[PDB]
Amino acid sequence: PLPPDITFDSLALIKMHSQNMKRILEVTLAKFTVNLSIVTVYRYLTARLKKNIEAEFEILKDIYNIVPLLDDIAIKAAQIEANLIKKEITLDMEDIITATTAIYTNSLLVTDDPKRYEPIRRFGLDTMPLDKFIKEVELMVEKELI
Amino acid sequence: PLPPDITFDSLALIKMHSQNMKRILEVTLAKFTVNLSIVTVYRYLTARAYLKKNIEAEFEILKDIYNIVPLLDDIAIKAAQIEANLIKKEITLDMEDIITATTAIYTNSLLVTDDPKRYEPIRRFGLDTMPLDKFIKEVELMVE
Repeated sequence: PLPPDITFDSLALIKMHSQNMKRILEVTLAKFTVNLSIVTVYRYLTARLKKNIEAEFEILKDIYNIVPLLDDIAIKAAQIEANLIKKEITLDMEDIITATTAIYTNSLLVTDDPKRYEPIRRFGLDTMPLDKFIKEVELMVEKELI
Repeated sequence: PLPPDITFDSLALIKMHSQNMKRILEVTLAKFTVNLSIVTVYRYLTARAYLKKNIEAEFEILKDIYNIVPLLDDIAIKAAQIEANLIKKEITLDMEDIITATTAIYTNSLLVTDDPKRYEPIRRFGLDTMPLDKFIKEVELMVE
């Protein structure tokens, strides 16, 4: 079964807000606590040129638990990335902070590209492909109603 | 001269903590308020962690001498506002640069960097920068 706390990276969050995902997003918000790193929120607001920024942020802050780049997160992220650099791995800032925040909040990281975060698994990170997450949420709903 | 509030980006910070900059550092810490973005601190500590330093202890020191600025909601908002305005005109900078510059604007801090040119597109939003070499020269005068 899916845990209570989950999170998404920017790309997955963008998909969760697509028009054909409206019902699944509604169910997800009703059943889980979504803990988004402020960096994910930032990337969501930029990659997404269409609407209004400050207004969009208020909406996100109202439906999601936005997690700051807390001191403890900055420290752990530096430790994790330093360990990866030695192993010759290329993760950008957004990915490192997103994964570290997920570990800190004990949230399952839902993403379309779990493989990219694989090197962080040994540090306590748990991931799940977005497609599988969606199917599990669908199954949850079906069980509730049938 | 130099304003009351200043900040450094990652490379400038490294240099400010280097051995032959010890004198300049503490004259800076005594005369100005340095507002460092937590993003800059993260980059700095990543290098220190690679060198197997006790970054928890070093962070405590940074906290005691610098005003560490969180990636505040308002900073995230202003940064997104800036990046999308820049993207409108084929201009793109990495996240660290946008947040660092936005934080300097937010705290009314002069951004001291060894590469002022890459921040040029953000000056239109109110950012003021000063090359590191020039900052060092001015502090040296104060050192007397």
